[PDB]
Amino acid sequence: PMSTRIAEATSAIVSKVGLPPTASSGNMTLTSSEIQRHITEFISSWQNHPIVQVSADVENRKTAQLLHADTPRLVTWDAGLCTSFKIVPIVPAQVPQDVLAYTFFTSSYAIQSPFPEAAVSRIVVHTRWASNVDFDRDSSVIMAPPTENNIHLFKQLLNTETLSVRGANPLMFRANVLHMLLEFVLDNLYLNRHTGFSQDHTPFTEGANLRSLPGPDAEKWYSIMYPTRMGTPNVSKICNFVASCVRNRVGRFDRAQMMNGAMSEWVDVFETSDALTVSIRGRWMARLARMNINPTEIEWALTECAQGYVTVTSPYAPSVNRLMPYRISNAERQISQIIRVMNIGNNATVIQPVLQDISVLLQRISPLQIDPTIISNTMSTVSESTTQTLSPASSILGKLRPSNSDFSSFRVALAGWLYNGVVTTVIDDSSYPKDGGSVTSLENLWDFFILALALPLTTDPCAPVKAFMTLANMMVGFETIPMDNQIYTQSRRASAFSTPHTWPRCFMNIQLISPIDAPILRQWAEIIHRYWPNPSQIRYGTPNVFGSANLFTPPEVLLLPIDHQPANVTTPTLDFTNELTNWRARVCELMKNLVDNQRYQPGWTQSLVSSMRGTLGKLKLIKSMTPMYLQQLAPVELAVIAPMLPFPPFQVPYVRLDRDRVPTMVGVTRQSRDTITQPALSLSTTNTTVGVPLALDARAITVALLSGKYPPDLVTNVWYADAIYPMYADTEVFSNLQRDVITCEAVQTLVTLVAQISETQYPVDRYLDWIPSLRASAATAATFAEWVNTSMKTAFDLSDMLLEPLLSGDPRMTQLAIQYQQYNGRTFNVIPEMPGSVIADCVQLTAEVFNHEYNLFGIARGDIIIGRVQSTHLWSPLAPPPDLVFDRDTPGVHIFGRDCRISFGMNGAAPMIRDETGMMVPFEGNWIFPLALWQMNTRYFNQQFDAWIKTGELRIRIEMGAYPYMLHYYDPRQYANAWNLTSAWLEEITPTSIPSVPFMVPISSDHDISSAPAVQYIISTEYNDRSLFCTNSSSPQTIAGPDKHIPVERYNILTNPDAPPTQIQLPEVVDLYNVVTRYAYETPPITAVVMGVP
Amino acid sequence: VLLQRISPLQIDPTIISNTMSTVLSPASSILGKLRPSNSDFS
Repeated sequence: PMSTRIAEATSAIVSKVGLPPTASSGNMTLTSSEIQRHITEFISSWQNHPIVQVSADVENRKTAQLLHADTPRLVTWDAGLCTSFKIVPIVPAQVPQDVLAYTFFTSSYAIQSPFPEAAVSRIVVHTRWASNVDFDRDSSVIMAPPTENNIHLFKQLLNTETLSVRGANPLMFRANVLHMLLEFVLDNLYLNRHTGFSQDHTPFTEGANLRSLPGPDAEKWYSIMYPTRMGTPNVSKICNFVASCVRNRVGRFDRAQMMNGAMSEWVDVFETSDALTVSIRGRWMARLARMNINPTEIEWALTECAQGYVTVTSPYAPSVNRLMPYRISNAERQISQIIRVMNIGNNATVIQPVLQDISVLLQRISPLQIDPTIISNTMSTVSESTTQTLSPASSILGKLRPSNSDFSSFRVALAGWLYNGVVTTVIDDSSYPKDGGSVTSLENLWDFFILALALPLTTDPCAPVKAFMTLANMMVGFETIPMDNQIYTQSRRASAFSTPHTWPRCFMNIQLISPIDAPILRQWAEIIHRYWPNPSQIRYGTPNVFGSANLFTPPEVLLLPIDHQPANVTTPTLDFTNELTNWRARVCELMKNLVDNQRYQPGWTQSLVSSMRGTLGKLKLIKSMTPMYLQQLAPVELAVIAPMLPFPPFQVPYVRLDRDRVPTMVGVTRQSRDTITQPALSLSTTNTTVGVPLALDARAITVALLSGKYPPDLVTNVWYADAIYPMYADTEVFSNLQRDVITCEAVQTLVTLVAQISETQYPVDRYLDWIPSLRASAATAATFAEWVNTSMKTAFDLSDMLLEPLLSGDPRMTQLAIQYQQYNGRTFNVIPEMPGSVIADCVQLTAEVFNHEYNLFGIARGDIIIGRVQSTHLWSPLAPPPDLVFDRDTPGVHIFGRDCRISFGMNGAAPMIRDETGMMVPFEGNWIFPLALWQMNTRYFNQQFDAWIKTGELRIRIEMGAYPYMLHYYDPRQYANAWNLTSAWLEEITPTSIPSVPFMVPISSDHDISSAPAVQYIISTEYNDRSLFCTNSSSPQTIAGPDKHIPVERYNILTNPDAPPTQIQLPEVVDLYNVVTRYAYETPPITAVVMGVP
Repeated sequence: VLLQRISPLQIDPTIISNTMSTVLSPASSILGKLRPSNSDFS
């Protein structure tokens, strides 16, 4: 096809290293090879262009992220009831039973119940099971009922080698649980929404205002939301619990009606909820409310940013309580700037598109335009004789045409002022003469003019020495100066003097250059010393709202290589009082004095000297407005553009010829070394240099300086007010700030979570130490960090990359700091302070609550005991009697774990296993085993212990610390044996996985029953029946089996009239019913409130 | 061969390429010299 044909042709036409050369590697017609050689020369000349060498048509994977970063979704609304724990019925209740009537139950009357009536009902975890959000976070935590297994939620992160459907490695339980809690917190990040109310017409409540959930089938939620609304006709447990509550806490009880005929700003409602998620959403709301701004401050920020050229208006009336979360702090801005600088290091192909975009913006906003016809006219009006064999006017006109005809090397040069910390715009090699030079040659003389007039625009800290070295390179043999050493002689290429250490002493101490032997070089040195441009500042930006992400410099301040003198008039016109015109005039005068030298004038003819003098005079008296623009209009445009920009200015101080404050290196850090534990000491040796050199063409810059004029009839304020308005309306400045906030929160939560499984230097409080964990290493930390990053991206829905620059290294011990060092060894550093992080705080809070309510998540703290217990009693295995539990502090108990040997018993002797104390004991008694001991010797232990556990007198307490459990409910009236399950578990134990522990639990029944023998083997040690909610709720009593009424300790604000409504005893128990605030704020776009007055 | 089979250390040259996030420059000459594509580390 045509695409590949074009590609092949282009490759064939176009396509045809640093190492020293080695000896190993008249009548001209027209010929194919003769054409080919010209084609090769042409294509090589094109390829050796500095702009072409770095130009690209499509952006790479990181320039797009740097320029157009995906905006995250901060504000989201939940319209349903906020909770995470639901009540599920495990076993159905016997509604038709012998000793009762079927009319006793309320279930026979189709009466709605806030709690599911059943023989046994437990409580599980289900994030957003009654929620009606608009944007759905893919993160979620779903727990199956404990009768069904849940092992698939604990084998996600690092269980890639289990080779079992129901197995999981115990050592990664902490790593999986931390990720589970992180997913819980990330899912429960929503703002409660006010939806609507309706006063009930029924006498159940005292005319309270109920709340209506959206959706078509909302009939069901009116019973779940208000437990104390149903009738109480029965002595059942549900009605007994309901009748003991307080009647006057249902629905709305506090509103804020700021405006008539408008939605209430916020309301407070009594409804079924979850204390943990209510607290989490309250913290999230507080974090967002700390970030709010109003239209008045938005107007002030926009006006100060625009410098008053374009106006802004804001309304003056009562508000509607809108959300503008855009304001952020300064530490977050500095951290984001550090990360942005870090991800761009020594590339030179990622920062160039930013410079191109800024140059395009400058070209679109600026009133100056480049017009090279002024030079053509002023050189056509030159007086010279025809008989001469070379003409300075034609020579300079031919030389002053840029290669590849591009003039984009001047706006980019201006845009490079904003970034001198990372980009050092230098003059390309091809601009310098091919081999030194010679003042006897007019073409080289013009090249020197171009180079000397174009050098001051660059940001290279070595242009002052490079210009002098260019002139010295030209004037060799004709005129000599003392150099430093034998390597950097007077003949060394001027482009090779880019290091401050290479500055010759004759350039500093001009007394070395003898005036009677090198007057021209002496004069050039004095001119460079006295007339180089002076730096200044512009004071851009608005720190009130946008912050100030400008480090190494005081806030709201931008530096400029050339000085700024503002203009007191709005109708400018040509004048020559400024550094650029002075520089041009002094260069022309120096050339004239060089021509008038008594050692040089006799070499030239009479007419050519006059022609050169006239050309120099016209060049010095040319009418160019570029110096005036650069002096007094360019800083204004730069300060206008700088604030709203996808990459804020990153600058280092400028120094004029003083090579004692020249910044040699600048570097960032991400990690710390060894035991240093202190950035102020780490940063000196744990940093990587950041920066690139960029090449430009001097001819284009010289043309731009020499030729540029304003429109014939312009007024500056009107022109800028026309050109600036469209830009200000776009307002993408606001979006970035949000991404910076989430980036800072992400890095802080990353370090906080890594501190849980690894050893770090930050002070971190840990709660999950009782859950077993492995010896974490760099690979484990990296994998955990990658999982955290993936979760925190799939939440907030970001397709770009975040925390990759920090995770490229070792994520165990991280830090953010920066450093730049002067030539004289002085070092300045910036170590931003770590701000707060609501996400990390909520994760820590969730871990704290999990420490007390692990049973809610299916984890059972403790360890199991294996031993035959044959009895007809009805106690539950998760609440065993104390007389069966033994531990290390019990007399007559053998403890194993260090080393194990089995001595087979011959001639009827009994086999013995060596206790770690040294003694050996038979296969009977009370033992203690670490889990790893059985895991490492599964097959050997099962063969020699099951035959004694099942029937003998062997009891083993396997120490775990944490384990998931699975429940089996049997019928007390009939026989039941658990040996099959208790042996399947032991068989399926593997050196790298253990299946869920099975627990055989009876079923409670109100009517008395006849019991049957029950044999069970595995029991727990400490209490684990916390997920149990109620037994025989529909029935009014429970006689046989484990029982408990509805937990009073949960519904505190109903069973305790004295307690205030807004109390949470959260770190121990969960209220499951508490007051929750419903907001009705609205979030409009900026331009819908803040206008611009075109 | 036996030591390679036993040793838990596995070698992937992608670490160097990821660390030197490039898109002659010194950051590219070194990456072209260490040749992070050959998997023969005998």
